[PDB]
Amino acid sequence: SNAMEVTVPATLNVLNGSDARLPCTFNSAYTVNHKQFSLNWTYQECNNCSEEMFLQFRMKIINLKLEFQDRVEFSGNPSKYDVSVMLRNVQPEDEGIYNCYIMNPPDRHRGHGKIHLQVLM
Repeated sequence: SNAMEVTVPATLNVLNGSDARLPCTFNSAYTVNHKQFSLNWTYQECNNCSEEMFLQFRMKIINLKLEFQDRVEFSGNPSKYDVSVMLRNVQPEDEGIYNCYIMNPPDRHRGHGKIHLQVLM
């Protein structure tokens, strides 16, 4: 009621070289209008580190192709309240914080999910 519920794993542990699905779903009393829905995914190397946007939904998916190489993919379905992303062939440098920011107009509250991705040997 006082915020948009966003469900993500607080910590996600993935083996080096495997594919990492970053799950993110949300709740809203309004359906998802692709002409107004907003999604931003950002990455940080560390807690205090600058955020780097790497994927957006604005009318459609925009993959910013950050020099992640071409390993980021969208893995969700906005109309089904799923905004997950996929990081293929995870590398040690992918360790860090992944933020999902969600707006579903006319729902007032913005959602925020935060995942700490850790890369195992």
